[PDB]
Amino acid sequence: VKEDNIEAVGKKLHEYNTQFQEKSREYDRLYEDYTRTSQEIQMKRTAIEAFNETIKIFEEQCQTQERYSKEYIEKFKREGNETEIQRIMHNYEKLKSRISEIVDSRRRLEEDLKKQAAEYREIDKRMNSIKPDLIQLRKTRDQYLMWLTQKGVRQKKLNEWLG
Amino acid sequence: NQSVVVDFLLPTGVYLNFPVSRNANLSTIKQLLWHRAQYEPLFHMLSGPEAYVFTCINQTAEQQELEDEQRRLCDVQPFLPVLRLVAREGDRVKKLINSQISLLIGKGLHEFDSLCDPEVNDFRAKMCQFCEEAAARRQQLGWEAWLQYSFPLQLEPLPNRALLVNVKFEGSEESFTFQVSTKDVPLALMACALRKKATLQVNGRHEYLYGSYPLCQFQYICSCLHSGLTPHLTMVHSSSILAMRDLWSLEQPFRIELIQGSKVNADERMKLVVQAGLFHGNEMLCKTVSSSEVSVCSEPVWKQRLEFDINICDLPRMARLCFALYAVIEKADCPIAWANLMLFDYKDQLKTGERCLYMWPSVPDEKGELLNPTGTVRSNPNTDSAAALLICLPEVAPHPVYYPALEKILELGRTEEEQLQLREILEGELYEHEKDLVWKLRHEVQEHFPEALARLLLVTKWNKHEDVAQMLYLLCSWPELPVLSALELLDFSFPDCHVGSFAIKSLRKLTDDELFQYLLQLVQVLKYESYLDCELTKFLLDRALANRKIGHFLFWHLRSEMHVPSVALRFGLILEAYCRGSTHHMKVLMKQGEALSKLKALNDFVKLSSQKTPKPQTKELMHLCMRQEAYLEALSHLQSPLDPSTLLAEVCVEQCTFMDSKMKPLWIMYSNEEAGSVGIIFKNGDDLRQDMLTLQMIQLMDVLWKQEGLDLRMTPYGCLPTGDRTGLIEVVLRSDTIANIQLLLNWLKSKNPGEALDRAIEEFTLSCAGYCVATYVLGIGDRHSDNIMIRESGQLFHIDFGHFLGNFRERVPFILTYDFVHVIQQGKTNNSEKFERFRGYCERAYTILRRHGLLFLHLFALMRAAGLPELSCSKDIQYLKDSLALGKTEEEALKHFRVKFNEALRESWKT
Ligand SMILES: CC(=O)N1CCN(c2cccc(-c3cc(-c4ccnn4C4CCOCC4)c4c(N)ncnn34)c2)CC1
Repeated sequence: VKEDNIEAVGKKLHEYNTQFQEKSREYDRLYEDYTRTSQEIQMKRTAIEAFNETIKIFEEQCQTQERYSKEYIEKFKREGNETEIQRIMHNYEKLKSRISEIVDSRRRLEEDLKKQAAEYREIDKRMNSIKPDLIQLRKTRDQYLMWLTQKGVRQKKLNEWLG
Repeated sequence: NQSVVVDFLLPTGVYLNFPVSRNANLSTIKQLLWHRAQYEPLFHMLSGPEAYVFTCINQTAEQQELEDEQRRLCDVQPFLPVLRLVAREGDRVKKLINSQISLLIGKGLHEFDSLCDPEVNDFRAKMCQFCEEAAARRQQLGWEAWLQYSFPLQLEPLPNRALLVNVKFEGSEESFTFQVSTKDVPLALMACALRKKATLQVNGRHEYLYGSYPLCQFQYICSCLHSGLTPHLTMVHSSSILAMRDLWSLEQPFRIELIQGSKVNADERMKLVVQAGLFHGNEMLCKTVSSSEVSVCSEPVWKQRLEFDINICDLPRMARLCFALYAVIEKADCPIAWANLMLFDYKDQLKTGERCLYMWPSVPDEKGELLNPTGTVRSNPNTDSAAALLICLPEVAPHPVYYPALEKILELGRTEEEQLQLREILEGELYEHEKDLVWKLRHEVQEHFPEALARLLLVTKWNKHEDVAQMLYLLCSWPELPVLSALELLDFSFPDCHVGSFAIKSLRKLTDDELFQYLLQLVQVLKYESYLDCELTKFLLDRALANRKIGHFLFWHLRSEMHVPSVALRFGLILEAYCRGSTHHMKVLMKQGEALSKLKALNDFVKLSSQKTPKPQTKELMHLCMRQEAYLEALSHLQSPLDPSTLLAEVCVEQCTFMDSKMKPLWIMYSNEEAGSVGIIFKNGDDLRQDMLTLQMIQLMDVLWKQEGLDLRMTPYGCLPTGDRTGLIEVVLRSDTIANIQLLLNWLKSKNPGEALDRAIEEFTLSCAGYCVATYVLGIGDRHSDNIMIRESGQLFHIDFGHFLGNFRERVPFILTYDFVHVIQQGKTNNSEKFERFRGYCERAYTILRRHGLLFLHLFALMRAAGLPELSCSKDIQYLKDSLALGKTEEEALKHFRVKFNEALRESWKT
């Protein structure tokens, strides 16, 4: 406690409490963001697992297409049906082209997750710089509250400074 | 858009891509696919449509076999619109259940496999089997047993009058109305109808009337008697029910290799310290050994050894190595993150080697203590971004060491002036001089004070293995404590596994009805658990599989917290296990979860559509969204999540609205042509846990009172959190707010004419007393005409509770409202006869509550696990000791209550 006069300490208790209520409101808004970003990040990470799962299935399909076409490309060639082979291969060209679309979409999410993982870490840095200030304002406010209680200040006056 | 382009993968390797409606069912899509596939190569080789099944990568990133082809693509919701035809056969039974669990529990089962933890995998193996066994064992049992399982009795906690009761039969629209005794058993009520037929189940409900109880002891009959209405029942036997049914040597000090830190985010002008202490519950096992200061960076390096004042052999079974990363300004301190670790693993083996602990963020609170021993002993699931500490436990012997088995533990464990000095002490903080006495006379505590076990367990020196053995020896021979005492032993302060097992041993005496009243506290206490497999989980699951209603509320207590990272793994594992053993209810919970998912989107629409157009415009714009086939089907015909014995049948889209409030909640109405007009409120935006705790507490009071023959005609409406700031609230029909009524005795006149007005006046007086006593005890302030509601019957009740035990922490006084006293007095200025009868109810209600005071303290103390800010410390619990004047005598309490009563009346006059 810096000063030693009842009304002067009382004004500082009000100022320090206002400064405390303010800084507490800032940290609560930043913990709202940290919680929100934590949820959005585990969403983007499961959506990345989903793209990987989708691509796996698209790759299993190419495996199937390659082993399964083998027996039929050889059979339609001997029958002069170079038309059926052309149809099978162009359908495969079609499949592979879609894989490249899905791959690119998976890549776009990896960019968002990298940008949002950097947003989260900056949020945590912005919170960890507010915590020493927030904790100090609490301790200060409490010491002024005690000082005036010890000095015999009435609850009505104490409530008037806090509220 | 109505349509979406879908990618199709045929088993021949052929790829087809065409548009389909988002509201189309899979069965229809398979037909559109076969129609297009014929014009693409290799069609001749495909088997018939019915020989194949669709596969998709769902929202949870898991492969899903789409067996129910009656589901619409929008309901299926695949991640990308990609479908693969796969072979239909291949033990589809497990494949369907495993998939439907992942959707229902809100987490993919593959997320459990991904972890690569034997603890997780052993839990799944033991728990799913035990649950599957109980489910099969359930199917074996008779028609009577299964009826007690699915539809357990809903009884009330007396005179013998005449009741006119209706009866009917399944399919038959012919009713045989006959009178029967109020105290008559349902065996007689059916026999009197069996004879009446030639010359069980409430219709429109999943409530049955059976067992050796009198007709009036049932909740439906009780409501029918007071509300006047005649009970309508449907006689059913076996046929329809079966259709429904189908080493101590290691004396070297404890060491820890604090090696590295990872992804740390702080101000570069500071240094970084890592404080570490050992804990068993809330007590320290030794001194808080700290690290050296290192410059602020993302990846700090210490490679420092931390030695604790405790030799390895003295470590208890439930020893916790707690960490906290602090940012200090070289030479107020900033707590960055914290992490706890068990020294012994689930298999009893003392952990050895490198352990990477993904740290949890520190939150600044009133008790800014360096360490957090109460926090989860699990890792942060956000392994992507979360800071971490690289530690390494060193090797101690060539072979791994396990904590001594019970046989080895119980082996090492085997005046008269002080006898009075113990009596005075065990009569709630015991100092060092008191702790040492209680411990010496520990054999006298087991002999003369079995109820004081909790005091004794705390005095025990858990940091010296000699002391620990002596205590556990007594525990293994301790007398069975009452349920009230057992409740206290569930608290974090008693972490020893043997204590939990003794506590559960005593909780096994609970009737399904009493267990229901503590279910919320019991679910919360799981957050205090260290291992996944524990006695409490087993108990909770065993009970949930024995009773469908308990199972239902266990599902929703766990589900509504699946977003909280600290419980998500634990709660997820329990739900999967509950689901494997309750496949029937699993279908009900799916119908509920679907309607809830639609209402969130319907609420999200109305929230935005209110910030544009007015109230009746948004109302009809809402109704159109509700009238959609995929919406209306999902919201229609489902069991009520608030009370699963209530059937929410036909949605009344005209009656459906939203409330002009802080979060704009949806008013959804239901009509039933077989039952009367049930309603529900879907609220999204603010946490409904506090309101559920308050209402649960008021329900307990209501039961405790009813037990002493005092019915204060209370309205305990349902409130159920279903998820992250999501929930439901039961619509109390034929009721409005005091404020809206005063735009009071005229409202009762226009709703109770003749001799009905004196009935309402008694309902008002009875409910007023109860809600006055309840709001005083719970410290519920800010009670005004906007949050107080009256029912057309005369019953008064409190709505929307936000502020708990003072916490607007200032004492809330007993409050009597002028308007209410006026109504109690029937309109008179002085009506001593009526007013003193009312004062008697208040004094009786308060006295009953004091008798069960410790139940409320124990229940609230366990609720500290919930993380509610208005219930976080011992002072919040202290509020109840003071409100219930527990540190006084019944006579001293009653005269202070009377003083506060008289002053509540005097202050009522001032306003
Ligand atoms: C018929 C109709 O649409 N009406 C008439 C009744 N109206 C009305 C007016 C005032 C209060 C109310 C109102 C508030 C609450 C209530 C109890 C606990 N929480 N809440 C709500 C939940 C959502 O968030 C706000 C508090 C309830 C309730 N259980 N039953 C009937 N009405 N009712 C209801 C709403 C408009």
